[PDB]
Amino acid sequence: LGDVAEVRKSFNRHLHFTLVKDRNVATPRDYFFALAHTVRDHLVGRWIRTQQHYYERDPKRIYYLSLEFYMGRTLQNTMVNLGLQNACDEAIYQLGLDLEELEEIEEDAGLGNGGLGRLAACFLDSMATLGLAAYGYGIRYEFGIFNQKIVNGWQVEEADDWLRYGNPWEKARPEYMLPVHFYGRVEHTPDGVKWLDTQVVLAMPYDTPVPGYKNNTVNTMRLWSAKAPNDDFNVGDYIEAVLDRNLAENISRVLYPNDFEGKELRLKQEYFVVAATLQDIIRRFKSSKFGTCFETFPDKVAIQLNDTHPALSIPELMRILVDVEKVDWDKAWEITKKTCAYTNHTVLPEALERWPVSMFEKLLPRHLEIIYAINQRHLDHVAALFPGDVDRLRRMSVIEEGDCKRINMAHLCVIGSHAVNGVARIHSEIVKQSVFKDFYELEPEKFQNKTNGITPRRWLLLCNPGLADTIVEKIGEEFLTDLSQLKKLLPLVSDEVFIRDVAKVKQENKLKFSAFLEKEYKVKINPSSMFDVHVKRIHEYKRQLLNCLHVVTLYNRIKRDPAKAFVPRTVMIGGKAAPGYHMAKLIIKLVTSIGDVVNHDPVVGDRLKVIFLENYRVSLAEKVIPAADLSQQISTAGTEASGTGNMKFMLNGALTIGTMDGANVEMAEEAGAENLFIFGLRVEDVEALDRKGYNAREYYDHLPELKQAVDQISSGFFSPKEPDCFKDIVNMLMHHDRFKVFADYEAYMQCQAQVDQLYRNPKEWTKKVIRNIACSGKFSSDRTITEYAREIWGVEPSDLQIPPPNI
Amino acid sequence: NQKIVNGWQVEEADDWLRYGNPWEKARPEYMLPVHFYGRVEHTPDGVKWLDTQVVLAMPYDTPVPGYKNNTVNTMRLWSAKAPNDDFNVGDYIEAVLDRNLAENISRVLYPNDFEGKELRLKQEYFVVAATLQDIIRRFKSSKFGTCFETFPDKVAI
Amino acid sequence: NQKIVNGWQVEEADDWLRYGNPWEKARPEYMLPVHFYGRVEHTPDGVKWLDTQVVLAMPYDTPVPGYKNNTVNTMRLWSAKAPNDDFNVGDYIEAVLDRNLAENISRVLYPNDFEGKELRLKQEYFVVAATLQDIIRRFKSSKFGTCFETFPDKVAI
Ligand SMILES: *Cc1c(COP(=O)(O)O)cnc(C)c1O
Repeated sequence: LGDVAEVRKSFNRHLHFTLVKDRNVATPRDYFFALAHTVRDHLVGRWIRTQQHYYERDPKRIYYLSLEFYMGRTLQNTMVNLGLQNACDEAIYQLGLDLEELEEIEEDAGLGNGGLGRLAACFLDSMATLGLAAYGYGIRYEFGIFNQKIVNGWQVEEADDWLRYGNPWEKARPEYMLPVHFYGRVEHTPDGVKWLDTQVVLAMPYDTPVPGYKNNTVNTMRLWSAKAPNDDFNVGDYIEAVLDRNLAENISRVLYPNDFEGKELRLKQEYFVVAATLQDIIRRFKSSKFGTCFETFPDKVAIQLNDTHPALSIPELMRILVDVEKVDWDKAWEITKKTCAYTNHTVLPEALERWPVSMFEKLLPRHLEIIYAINQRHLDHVAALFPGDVDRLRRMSVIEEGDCKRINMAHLCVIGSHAVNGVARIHSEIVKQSVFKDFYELEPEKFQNKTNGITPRRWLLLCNPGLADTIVEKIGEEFLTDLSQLKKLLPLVSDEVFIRDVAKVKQENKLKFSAFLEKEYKVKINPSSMFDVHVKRIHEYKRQLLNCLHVVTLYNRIKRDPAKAFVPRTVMIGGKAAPGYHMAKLIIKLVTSIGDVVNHDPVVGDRLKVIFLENYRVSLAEKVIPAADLSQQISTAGTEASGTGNMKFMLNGALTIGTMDGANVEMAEEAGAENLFIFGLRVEDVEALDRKGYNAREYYDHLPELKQAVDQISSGFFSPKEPDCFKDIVNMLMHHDRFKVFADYEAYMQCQAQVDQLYRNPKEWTKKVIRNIACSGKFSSDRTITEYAREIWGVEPSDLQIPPPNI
Repeated sequence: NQKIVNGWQVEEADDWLRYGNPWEKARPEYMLPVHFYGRVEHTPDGVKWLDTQVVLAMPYDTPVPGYKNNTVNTMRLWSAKAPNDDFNVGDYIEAVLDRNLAENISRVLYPNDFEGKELRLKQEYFVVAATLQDIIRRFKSSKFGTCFETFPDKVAI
Repeated sequence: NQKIVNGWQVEEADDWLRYGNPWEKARPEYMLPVHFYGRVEHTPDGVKWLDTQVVLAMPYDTPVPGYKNNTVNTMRLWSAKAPNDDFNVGDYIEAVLDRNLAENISRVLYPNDFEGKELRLKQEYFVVAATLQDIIRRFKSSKFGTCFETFPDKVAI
């Protein structure tokens, strides 16, 4: 190949001219950078051409606004979307280096946190693959959230210094910087409303390429860094300036800060992305090749609000249009509603974001005025349609009364958007009928569903090339951009060759992940054991404790009859606890405490191993998901909207043990519920238990295997040196357990036995797996994005065709 | 001071010393130092606590009268004050803040502030150190005063 | 930058790095610590300088080309940066100020600020300590390296 020679020549060129190093002084990190630059150069040609193409053809632009972008690592994705993986592997080998070693030096982008952020990243990959003129907008968080470390079995938060050595992917655009205004006061003058005496924070943009899979599109993620404007002063004025500089820069410091007016910092962050972004969208709109003029704005601009975090987009668009662009209020409002769309990710109305009005009086006095005007006009309309309905007016109002007046940002999003969607079929029904019941009665057509999805490139082609090839051999390459083509795998459940091939891939993946496990955690991993994986946020509603009780029950069962034939398990539990969440940190400690007992018991041996997977991130998900046999998706029914981890396990050859909630429902409906290990209380059963009243004591008293497990946890069997360590866990499970852990224990145990009986038969296990994989095509973010594009954005995929670039 | 506004509790500041307290007598002459931070050094002449920040404990005495007897006892309450005074811009701000953090030791009861827990610990030590130095000073300043063997017979804490 | 406004000199800030310097290469990997303040302790294992504040010296290298020869030498210029990271309200403000006072070591040439004289001394030490640690590191990291006896033959300052 001439390709292998080009990468080799480009790597050395970057090493000498970009890094200003030679092979004697270079570190592995320098080698990662040299390669990352080599690979980025292949994107640049397409990136320039793509932006030249959108300027020429002026397509409708999609703006995806999120406070989270859980991007992971970029080197591998970039290499695969450009087809250069094989050429780089060989070039790096010939250079005396190891591609996978270099891949491990890259930092996980500290730009996301959980589901909401990964959803944004999958979306961006799909929008680029579908040829949409899409731009991701967010904050360039300098220190991510935190890297989880486990010290003495407890979680410790370490700072995520991911930009320490620089990010090779991003380009700084200091020339496209915009001012963000805070505080000040508002004056009504004859020339229009003026927002005066404001503090100014500068928004500095950094652009990152978002490549399309096997097309020529390379889109942009534009992330803003907070910087103070520089400069008279007395001693006090000098200290005021240094502090304002620091408070400016900590807007883009960490994701979801705590600090207790660190809530004011969250509001500042929200406005900082909104104002930065909207000024950029408008500037792009009026700077079009060949440009009263704002009437075409809803035809050239869609703004998607990923949760209520970017909710200020509504009154800020109203502000720029009316106070700067001199557009008439009514016209600006009809423009606002048509440009904005809102996606909700939560169930029950109390999770929805609220801000005190007093906080708005101080930080954003002009936006408060606009919000008040939007609300009044909205309630006049409601009063016209439903005369004398006084309680309807209070329910539908964006401003709520209580111990202080508050602004319901969700209500503001509903009123200022043309479309409102939930993230799964039943969640979207709850969004309609319960969360925004009154809004649904007034405008049913506004409310929609956009079932979540995952990208088939990262969550298959990247993390599981072995499985990807085995599917490619049988049904060709077209499924990678049209994942519903995996249904052609259905007849292959009879094929003895395919079954032994899918099983071989899984075991290869299991062996590669065992090697990571033994090296890092120092536990002897059984290769023939079943990989039982539960990876998500440590939270009571997610019920890692339910999984803990199962593990203790199994430990006790091996101890009672050590001669008995037992299905071997490697139980992996991972996830980050919120720093101030006392119960979740107790739970992490329980898992490691259980593991200490289980993994060091000589009677137990190679039958049961328990590991807490430290620092669950995007990059680690890509190692563990392809190696999983069983996926635990065991949240209490009625708590989960969707879930995307569910989808990742289904595509990578794992069977699912779960409740009938969130994504599991649509996964059952796609593959048939018999191919999934559904158990426990149904949404309606949970409600019926609340009518009876949950008495967890009755369960503990009349379930012997559970009583033994809880007593061990309580008495200090898993914590000999500090026997009251889990007192608050036990106290919660018996008296305050809102998530009904005991109520689902029996059903969960019985269900795990059915899992054990299926794993005992390798062929029928893998047959059920093939049925899962073949019916997962629906859960492609391509499908989700095509849905958003046609039913919300009014754009057609592949209507823009970027041609091969010029160097 | 609790206020009820629109049926809810509002916390208003208790400015009870605004106009002065007629009952109490300031004893600035019986002030004692309270030490914080620093480091500890084991020397041949005994253990030494060095490089400490110092907060001053200023005593105010209030009479506690006995019912139909002639006894009037003392309540001795300590106010936190920073010692006064070279400096660069940063050293000046450090001093102003330490002055404020000193004085907020005796600002409010059970403060919240989340290292306002550190402020509770400071408050606890401030009363302990102030008081114990005063108890000892009183003990050795007795009319006609190895010598500490009688301490448990002359002092109950 | 001198500006003449109404016939008088006005001092305008020289924002020369605003858009970046294309000539220089950042070497964050060759950063060295600079120590300030602290105290000194004579121990049996030698003199120790303890409880110091640390400012980081980040090197930036600029090429210095020879005329019609193949030599391109180095100008190595140090930027002051504070080390990053528990804290109460006062400790937080102390940290933000020390961060600012660290970074203003490499802000302007010949600053005025009147303990801006202390800032000049800090600047002087910052270049000295940064540089001498770099000179020594280069000396002992030579291809094939009591050992300091050749130092005056391999080093002129
Ligand atoms: C896909 C993914 C998630 C989402 O998991 P859910 O529990 O399904 O919300 C979270 N974290 C990481 C690292 C992921 O890759």
